[PDB]
Amino acid sequence: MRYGHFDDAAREYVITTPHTPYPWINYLGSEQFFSLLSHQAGGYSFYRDAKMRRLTRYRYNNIPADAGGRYLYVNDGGDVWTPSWLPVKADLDHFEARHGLGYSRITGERNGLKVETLFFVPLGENAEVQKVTVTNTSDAPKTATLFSFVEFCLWNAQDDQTNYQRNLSIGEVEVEQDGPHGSAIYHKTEYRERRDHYAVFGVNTRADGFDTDRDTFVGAYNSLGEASVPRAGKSADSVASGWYPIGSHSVAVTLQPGESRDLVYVLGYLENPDEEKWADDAHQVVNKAPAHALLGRFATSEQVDAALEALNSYWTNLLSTYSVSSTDEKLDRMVNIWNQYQCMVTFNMSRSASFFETGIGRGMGFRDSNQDLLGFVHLIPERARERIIDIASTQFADGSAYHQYQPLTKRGNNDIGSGFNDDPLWLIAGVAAYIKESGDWGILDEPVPFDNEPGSEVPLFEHLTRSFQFTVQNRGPHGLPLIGRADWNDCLNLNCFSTTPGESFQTTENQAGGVAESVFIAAQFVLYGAEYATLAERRGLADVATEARKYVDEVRAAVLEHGWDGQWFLRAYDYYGNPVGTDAKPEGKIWIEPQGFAVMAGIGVGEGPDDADAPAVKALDSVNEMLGTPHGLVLQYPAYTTYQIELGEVSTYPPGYKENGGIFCHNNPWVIIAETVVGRGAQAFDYYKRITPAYREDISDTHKLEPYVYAQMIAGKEAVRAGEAKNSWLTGTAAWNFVAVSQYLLGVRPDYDGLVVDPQIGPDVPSYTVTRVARGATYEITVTNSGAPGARASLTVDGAPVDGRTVPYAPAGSTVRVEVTV
Amino acid sequence: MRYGHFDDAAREYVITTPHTPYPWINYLGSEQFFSLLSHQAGGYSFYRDAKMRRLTRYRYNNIPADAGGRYLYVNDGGDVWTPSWLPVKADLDHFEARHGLGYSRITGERNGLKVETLFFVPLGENAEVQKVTVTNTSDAPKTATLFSFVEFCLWNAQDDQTNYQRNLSIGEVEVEQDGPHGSAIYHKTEYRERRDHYAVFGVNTRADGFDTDRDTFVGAYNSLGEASVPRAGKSADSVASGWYPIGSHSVAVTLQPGESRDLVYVLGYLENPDEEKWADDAHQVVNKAPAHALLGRFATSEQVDAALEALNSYWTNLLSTYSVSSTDEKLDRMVNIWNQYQCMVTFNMSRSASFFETGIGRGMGFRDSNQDLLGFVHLIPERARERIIDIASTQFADGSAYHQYQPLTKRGNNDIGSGFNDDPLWLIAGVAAYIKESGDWGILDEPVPFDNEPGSEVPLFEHLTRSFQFTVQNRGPHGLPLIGRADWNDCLNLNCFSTTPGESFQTTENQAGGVAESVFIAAQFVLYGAEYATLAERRGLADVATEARKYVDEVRAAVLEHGWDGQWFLRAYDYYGNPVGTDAKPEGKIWIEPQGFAVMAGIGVGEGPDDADAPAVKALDSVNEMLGTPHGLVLQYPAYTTYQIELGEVSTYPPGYKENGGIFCHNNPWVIIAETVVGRGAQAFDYYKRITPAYREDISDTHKLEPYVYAQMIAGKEAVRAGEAKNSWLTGTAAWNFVAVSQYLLGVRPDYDGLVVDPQIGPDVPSYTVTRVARGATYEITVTNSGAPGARASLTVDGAPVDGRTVPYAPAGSTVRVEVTV
Ligand SMILES: OC[C@H]1O[C@@H](O)[C@H](O)[C@@H](O)[C@@H]1O
Ligand SMILES: OC[C@H]1O[C@@H](O)[C@H](O)[C@@H](O)[C@@H]1O
Ligand SMILES: OC[C@H]1NC[C@H](O)[C@@H](O)[C@@H]1O
Ligand SMILES: OC[C@H]1NC[C@H](O)[C@@H](O)[C@@H]1O
Repeated sequence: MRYGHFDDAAREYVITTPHTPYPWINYLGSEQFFSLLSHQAGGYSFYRDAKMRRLTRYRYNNIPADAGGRYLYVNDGGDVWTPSWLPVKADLDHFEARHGLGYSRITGERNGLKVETLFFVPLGENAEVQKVTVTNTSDAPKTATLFSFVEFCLWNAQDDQTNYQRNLSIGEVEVEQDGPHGSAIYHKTEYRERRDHYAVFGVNTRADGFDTDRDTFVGAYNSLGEASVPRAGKSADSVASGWYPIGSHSVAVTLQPGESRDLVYVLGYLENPDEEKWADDAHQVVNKAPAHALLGRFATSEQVDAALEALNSYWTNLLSTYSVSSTDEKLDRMVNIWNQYQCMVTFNMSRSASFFETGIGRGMGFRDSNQDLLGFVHLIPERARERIIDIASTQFADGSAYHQYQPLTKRGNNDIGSGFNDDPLWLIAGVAAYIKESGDWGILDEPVPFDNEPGSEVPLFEHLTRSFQFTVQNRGPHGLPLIGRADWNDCLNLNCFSTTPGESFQTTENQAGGVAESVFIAAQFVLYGAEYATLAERRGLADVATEARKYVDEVRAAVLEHGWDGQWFLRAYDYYGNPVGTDAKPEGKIWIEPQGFAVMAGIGVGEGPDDADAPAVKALDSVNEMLGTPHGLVLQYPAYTTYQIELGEVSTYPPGYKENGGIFCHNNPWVIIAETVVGRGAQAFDYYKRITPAYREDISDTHKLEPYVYAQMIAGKEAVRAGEAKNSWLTGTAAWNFVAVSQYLLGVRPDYDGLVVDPQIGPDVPSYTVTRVARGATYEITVTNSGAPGARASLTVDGAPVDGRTVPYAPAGSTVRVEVTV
Repeated sequence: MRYGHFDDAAREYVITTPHTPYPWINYLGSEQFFSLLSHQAGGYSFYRDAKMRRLTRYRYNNIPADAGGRYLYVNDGGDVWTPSWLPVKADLDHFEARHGLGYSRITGERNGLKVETLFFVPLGENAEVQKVTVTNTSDAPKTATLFSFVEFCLWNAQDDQTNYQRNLSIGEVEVEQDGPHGSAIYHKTEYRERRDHYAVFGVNTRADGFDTDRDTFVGAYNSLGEASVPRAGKSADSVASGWYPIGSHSVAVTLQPGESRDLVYVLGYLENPDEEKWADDAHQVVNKAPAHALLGRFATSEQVDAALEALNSYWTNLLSTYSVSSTDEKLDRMVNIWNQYQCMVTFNMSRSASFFETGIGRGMGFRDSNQDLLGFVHLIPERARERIIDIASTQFADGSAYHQYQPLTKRGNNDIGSGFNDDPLWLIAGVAAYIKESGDWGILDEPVPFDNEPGSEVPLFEHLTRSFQFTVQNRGPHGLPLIGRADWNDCLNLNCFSTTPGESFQTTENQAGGVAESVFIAAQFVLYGAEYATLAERRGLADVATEARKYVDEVRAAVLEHGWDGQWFLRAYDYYGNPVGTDAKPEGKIWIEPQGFAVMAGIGVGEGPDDADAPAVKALDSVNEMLGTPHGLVLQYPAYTTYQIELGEVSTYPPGYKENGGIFCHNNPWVIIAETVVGRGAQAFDYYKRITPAYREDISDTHKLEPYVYAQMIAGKEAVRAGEAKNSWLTGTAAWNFVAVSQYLLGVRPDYDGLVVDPQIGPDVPSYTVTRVARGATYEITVTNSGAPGARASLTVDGAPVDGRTVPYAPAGSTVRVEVTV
């Protein structure tokens, strides 16, 4: 039922068994170098780009899962074991993995020898550091040999897995047994030609021996768990020539009773200017200057400790912007630690690389990285700022955009499709969230190219004009926006009609013509068009702003007139003008996306929570009856049981999975916020709980996946695996639940001209205090909360009552005490 | 060392240990459905296309190599083992694997139970059949449980290994324990949607139980060697929902001493008409009729035995066209069995799918499948006719062509680049060989589209015109052919200048302009331009033929005037117009390709073998001294030790591998042929022996790969791994060495109007007889061969002498007796 427990004071999740339901990972690094690290040391690392600069190899869908990562074989008297458990799977007297913020510790103990490894990526460094502590826990002296192991990737991860006819002949290493700080191995494939970068794997000691060739170290016919070298007790000292390069060092250790030793291993990513690639005039020997420097920065324990403390200080400081103290310690741990930590990861990774996303085809999604901003702008505004410029530079002059860009190059590509008509409006979403947060109006003036074209620069604001005008000029017969390839739901392809197997719905060519419309984009246009009009007003553009609110008006009125089914919002009109998401159809009656997003947009809001005549209220009640489950809200009901050619990808999933009846968690917080907008705090918070890691920890054997982060997808009611998650970690659910909980449930949300304090969470959290730093000042917000249905807040500020729920921004350096009664 | 032996009478290679240096595979099937089967039962199967219809999953670069395939776990009173040895690796009393023609047989014995499995793909079937015979070889009764196992792939092999974020939720199966002939499992992923196909895995008996979920069968934390289910002794009857579908049946047997039992397993690929996909109106249950009909065609051992006998008769028939009886049993087994079998494999596979080619990026290559025709035309000429039509249909109107086509759709693509200028001329090579073989002049009238455009058809001959004109109208400043992206050598990229890492030289954009020319294409053009001339004269195209010979003469003169270095032929002019492959540069002084091919074209051939002044002789002596290793001839010398930006991919390989000083065996037969042209039989035969599998069997530990088929590359003298092969099976070396030995060494080659008999093999083959069927007549050719340098045959035919070396074709039905004196 549980496989570990949170450690709130340490900011760690503690895994107390190797035998979890699935591999459970951490991400190390927050800047430009990243590692996937499972609780069994499986995973890999990459610089900037998981497809293009992957340092170490990892196999998806391996048998068993996650047999492959950073291993340390201990040979004690002929007995070989690994403290990560896998691959050898020797009985351990004690095992524990601690996943922390930017680091993890994995401990195994066997027959009087305890081996603990601290893994992290140091701030400022493109390296993964491991600090090993071997301890004699027996009453007698003890000796052992330790064999380190890492398997290299040949940089291009797609090439590495497919192009052996070339790549088995190109692997190249160097060995440096007597370096300045210890022993090192260089992985230097293709440095001969166009690469200016190599990898290093070294230790802060003169190793007894080494191995660079996988086949020699593992042995023929053997798995990682039977590697010949550790069993033999002595390195072969292999020098790779093609095949499969690895990094491994042997170190002999001797320990008195109770005595320990630290060893420091470093996996690094090094570059040289072209001028300085080589150490020799013949150009055969890599220039090792930067690696000697890197290894010198991690030559001692003290230096590792000092970096782990700077990393802890960096996390303390990131988490100082938004905190809560409440009566619900699960709510608290989510808000203060886990949900913000995940937001940092998604900002960096988008949907690119996890234990489910393979870090090949997906780079940095236009819609996804825009939505990640919403959860990230409060953490490091300046990096959010630059991300906005990078994303907007992949937009086209007509307002549409590349659906994603390649992280190394910042260039758009069509590798997972083009012409998704929801994409343009998300850019407004992210900019609005950024300006509300930081107040940096001058970003609107930043010159930004179209599709990276030298000389095409216009102000960022003009880019938002192109997004807005894209929708206004791409409406169909009902005044709703044309959907194109798909909207937010990638599997709703109304211009597709595909009969050909094995061509991606995402990528396959679309039919010209038709009248296919999205009720979802309409709700999105209403929400974010209003935001754009506001941006325009601030810029003194009264002509532009006026026209804009008119269009918003026309589209709102189109949603009530032509997008309302009777008890919920319509989903779409197909190519031929048929309604999708109507009670008139047998399957796919109600789809969740327009319900939450329409009501978020104020569409169909009546007199209050108990205004039973109001579309918003009918919509949400229907969401509740027809879509709700103990695990969250399923995307549509009922799921499709046969292929519907005119809807594209959606009906191709078996019922209850992904977009065909799955709980697609990213869209539940839309419903959450909808319910707070309508004044049903209690129900809003209920939905929050159903999908939130801290609340699902007690059902770990059912969720299966990491119990400390949101997943993309939980199997829905119509699936035999109801409650089982897939695709953990990399989901917009993280940014969107942070919004929901922080800004609409706890109620604290930056606006243009003040801080909105508008609790709506219902009776299960009767008091809390939020600490929010906003525009240089600190708001202490003490909330006493009846939870009464429909009841909203009154504020007194610094001893004096104020009107409404917006506290105008105090000057930098202030502390403002706001007293809240709901 | 050796790890087995040839069995000529059985036409098998006999592997006597599991512990080979590398997995050794056979190919099953010769029609539309194929299996890669290793001596450990490893590999996978596909229908028509390895990328788009892969039935079963295989992991390239697994640890260990080749742990996944068709396994049969035996649980004998709790002991679990596999007769394939992998994956359980339990100690076997006896092991043997026999690779034969379209079948293999693998036998494993442990603790009084012998388990023999016969694998093949039957004629006219899309299925892999296994016949399993279990024998009690002990002196006491036995009870054992047999668990079969295969792991499905989700059809699209690329999506399977990269698109988990979708595909983990789409896997579906149906289980039929009580079918008409036994138990069956249906793998039907995506049948719900666009696929009209599904796989079956069945046994000819009612199974005790089954399994369809991989995780349940294998167990958490377990590899395939530690599978839980067989260890537990009973199936878990698991029914997959997503994740990893498998096919598995359990069958308990009880055997008295010396008793045996047969079991027939079938892995079938089935299709239904769209109107007939579903058993039920609700469209939920697959229509099983064709799967029931398939299982019924293999419900008995008798039915298997008959099919295997028909497969034998089919091969005996294929091999009845060319054979030799000589004093060299190594030569004979290559000419009679192995090289012809290989030629059928290359005709079918091109270069897409092997244990090195991943069946992903590569489909059927234009140059590749054209050149394969040279060694396949005599086997099944009607299939070569169709193949020529399929190829020519991927050609553009300007005469240039798509570099390869998708096996499933027959439509060309640029996935591995475009604008390889040697491509167009290979079309003529293929048609010339085919017509010489068959005399089917009518093929030149076949209407053939460009780029498959309906309505674009012109006669085949007209395609050849376009090929010929392409080269005429693409010459540089020396009158030598413009190189384009590359010629035959994919890595000689003169229009490239890439400094961006990670980007394929094959697909990356090229510079317009410069003056880069290829001596190889020049030689190629002289050789095949001449055939083109001949075909135009015979179509009655006098002026065209005259014009064609004029062009050939210019290009021949240009080779001698501008493509000559002094002691060898030049390789090329670079973008700047500088010579490539000259003694004036320090690396890449001499390249093999234009040496073999210019001399085959007759360029610089003098008065005889002893004329030291003929450029052909000098060229070939330079190739001997500079390129010769005891493992074959390296591509160029010295190999490049630094990246040469003007040359492309070539210098990106470490010295001695692939195109940078590897023995690229495909170009070795060109030198073999060349040598026979100058009358140096002994040396030509020497070169043939150096790379030929039967002669390298005695160095199996050095070669490492299959000792019965040619490999693409043998590491060169500048490699640390000198003599170790990579990329076995799929190589043009098969067809080119067949051409060399059958036609130039042994000397029996079809021409347009008679059969040329021109032995040039030197004194190691003093006497031999060739039985050649050509144009429905059998030629019995008896050769007394002095092997004396430059000595050339004279003939008598049916007791009467004739002039020169061409025997006019006798009419169908006759036996012609040719007595040959050299
Ligand atoms: O695309 C196929 C080509 O790839 C190159 O990288 C290899 O060196 C060539 O041997 C091969 O012909
Ligand atoms: O290309 C990415 C898209 O792939 C589809 O196969 C999935 O159903 C979507 O969830 C995903 O957004
Ligand atoms: O289709 C829904 C959803 N699939 C998952 C994708 O990452 C996201 O971009 C998309 O909005
Ligand atoms: O580059 C030489 C050679 N490499 C291997 C390819 O399959 C072939 O088409 C090419 O000619």
